Amino acid sequence: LPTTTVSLSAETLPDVQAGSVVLYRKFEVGEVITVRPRANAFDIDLHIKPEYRNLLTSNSVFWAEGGAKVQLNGSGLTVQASPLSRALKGAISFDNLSGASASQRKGDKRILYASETAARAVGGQITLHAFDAGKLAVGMPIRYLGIDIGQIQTLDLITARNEVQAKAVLYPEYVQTFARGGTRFSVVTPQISAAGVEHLDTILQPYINVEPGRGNPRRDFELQEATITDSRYLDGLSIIVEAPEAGSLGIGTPVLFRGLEVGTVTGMTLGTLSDRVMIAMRISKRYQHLVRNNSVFWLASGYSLDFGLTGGVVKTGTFNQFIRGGIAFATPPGTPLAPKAQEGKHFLLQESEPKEWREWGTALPK
Amino acid sequence: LPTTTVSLSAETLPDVQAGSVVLYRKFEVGEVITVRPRANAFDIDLHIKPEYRNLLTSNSVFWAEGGAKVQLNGSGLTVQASPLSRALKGAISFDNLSGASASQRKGDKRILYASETAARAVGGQITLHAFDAGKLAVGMPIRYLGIDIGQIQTLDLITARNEVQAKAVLYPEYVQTFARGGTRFSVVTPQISAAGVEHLDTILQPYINVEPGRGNPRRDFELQEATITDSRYLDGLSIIVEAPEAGSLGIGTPVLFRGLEVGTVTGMTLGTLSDRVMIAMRISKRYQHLVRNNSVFWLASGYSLDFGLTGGVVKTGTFNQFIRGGIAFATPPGTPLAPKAQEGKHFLLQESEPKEWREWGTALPK
Repeated sequence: LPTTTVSLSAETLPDVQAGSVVLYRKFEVGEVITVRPRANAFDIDLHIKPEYRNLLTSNSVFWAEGGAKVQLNGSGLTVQASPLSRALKGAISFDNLSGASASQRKGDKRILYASETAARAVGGQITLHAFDAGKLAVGMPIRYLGIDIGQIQTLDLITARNEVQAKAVLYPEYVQTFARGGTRFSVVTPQISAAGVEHLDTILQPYINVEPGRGNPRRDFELQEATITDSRYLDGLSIIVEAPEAGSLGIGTPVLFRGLEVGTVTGMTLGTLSDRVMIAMRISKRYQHLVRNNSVFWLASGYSLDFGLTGGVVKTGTFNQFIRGGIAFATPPGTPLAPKAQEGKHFLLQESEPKEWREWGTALPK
Repeated sequence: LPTTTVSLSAETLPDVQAGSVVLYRKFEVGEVITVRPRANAFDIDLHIKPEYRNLLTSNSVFWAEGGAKVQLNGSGLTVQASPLSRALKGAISFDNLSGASASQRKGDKRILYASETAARAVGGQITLHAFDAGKLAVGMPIRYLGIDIGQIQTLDLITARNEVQAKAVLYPEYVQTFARGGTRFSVVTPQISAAGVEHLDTILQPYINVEPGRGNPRRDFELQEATITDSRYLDGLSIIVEAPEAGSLGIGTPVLFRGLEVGTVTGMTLGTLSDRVMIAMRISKRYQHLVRNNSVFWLASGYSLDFGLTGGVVKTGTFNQFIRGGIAFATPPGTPLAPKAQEGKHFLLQESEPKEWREWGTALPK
């Protein structure tokens, strides 16, 4: 009987027997010897060949792969039964991960995770409180600008507090950047309507989008409904326009200057005294020089058709403001240009769309 | 010929035969001896090894394994055939469930369930009365906030009472929270329209949504058409507005304050004297302090175009109130603020949309 190089441990051993092949992520380097239950878990004894024992380091993670799989995707039809023992008794893969052996490996032994993802789920652990786990799933990736930052580990249903606590994890090189005071998460869902489709990849692979923030390390967040997808306006002038009613505005609605997209709406609070919606926006740092201290903001949301007694021409356009209610810019004329707007600046939505706007032509140098 | 440890019983024999391995939830602890029918039910005799005969307790459920594991995710079709040494041999599995063996595994013998899920279906049994079983199916999950609470077990067609009695089951940890006076169930269906899609995961995997309630143990409910999906507004102020006509309102239409969703509409009854539709609402516990005792509610449903004599501008916006007719708040100004509204409070839908609302600016501290 071969000597046990390493001994794993797992409740509900994931389809492994005596004789399952142990392969270094693509290449057989050992074999499973014995499987013995102890109290309520199982000891799984591996035997790495002596000329490959160097591949087994301290920060190694093991996971089961099962038998043959016939994955069919864009890469053609890839069959995976390359060793006869994998397709007959199962397999156990392993790899060397940087950042493992932190708080889950010491004291008894390593753990044979049931899948490949569950082994990769290493790093700082956060807690995502959500109101409905219908959009969530175990192992769902957490992404920033399309790159995976971490994943969801569990989905608990707390019933006293009627919410779902989803424990996630951020990979160790992102736990410092994210997991700060003001980061926000939200499940990206497909958007199929008459006015176009987007996020069609989230039909079969939904993910969680993240928007970072500055502040104290939090490690305990709340899943939101929407989030700015791209970081085009992450840096840049943050300002706040006050409106007596939010209405057609939402997160991500564009902020327009002369009809070009300049910034987006990031949040719609309700103010301390609940009498004004504090619409928080982020003007791009490329157009930060346009937000002067006397700029007037107005609501370019939907169509505003004209009217005339003897004659009134009507205008339609095709603006996405009828799809996502935009906010519009203006700078009134004057030779001593008002100073640039600071960060903590509060404007007021002028519901009137100043009629002499198009003939202003205020010079705004960079 | 080994000795028979436990005798089973199953209908529609699931591809197991003499020699099939009995594995302890993944670990082989015995084998099937013989498969015989006696009157109409296949008896199936097992033989657990003597060192594992303690793992077979009173609350142990058996189920037939087998079959591939197709998995349609973002990386392809990915059919899996994890075992082969046992796949071509057949394998029934078993495990000890906390709360099993209530009134069904005792008296004659256990039952070999055709799949793993049907075996786990243990707990308190409820009866859902439906009007159309076209949306339901045996084994369909019952979810609360997305976590499975139980599942459907049967689908009977009572012809006397022209309805369908669908016996379900709630897992023993949730049979106390639900199975109360005010819980309501409803099948969640895909909604694909020009206004957008949602619940696209119910195309291949529908479920039944639950909203808990406070009341006496019921154990006998009726399936409904709509339910509040998330528990964002479960805890919170639940008030009632009276209207001469419901019309555009329905379960789930938002309750708006300055245009922000603050609550939802949870029910539309008709009242004792059938002359006033009683729209039941739930204001969130976060914005509960806004519902003052003198607040005026109005109907922000659809679009309402203007009409002017000398100069009249028409507005369209982009409101989802044209999709889900919203109800809006207002609090008239006053220095001795009226007290906060209690739970059983009855307002009146003032259809006029108070004209000077946007200039009220009532300070509502928290």
